[PDB]
Amino acid sequence: EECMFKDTRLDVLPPQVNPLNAILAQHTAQTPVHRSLEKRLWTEVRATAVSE
Amino acid sequence: LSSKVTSGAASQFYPNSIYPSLNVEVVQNLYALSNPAFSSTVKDESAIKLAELQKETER
Repeated sequence: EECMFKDTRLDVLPPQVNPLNAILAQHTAQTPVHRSLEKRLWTEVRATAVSE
Repeated sequence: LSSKVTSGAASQFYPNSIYPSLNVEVVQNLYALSNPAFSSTVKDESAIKLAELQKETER
């Protein structure tokens, strides 16, 4: 009843959770493993492309 | 392919042969040439799950 005469903003703060972790997790859960290794190949070939 | 064999039969034909009739064989594996790349966070419910999935993939 006396909520107006208090300051509980410290008792209730916004969480520091990154939703990107849940997004990449759902992405890995949807993708297979051979595509992950393919993406490692895409990155390696992109590195050689930037090199040349 | 998995292995490479050698065969030195021509040592008998070599002139001034130091190794006549060299009836032995060398065998060498090939997994390096077949795969040269063989050598190679606060307890949230999300990042640890992501690490678990990444570890499963690498496993």
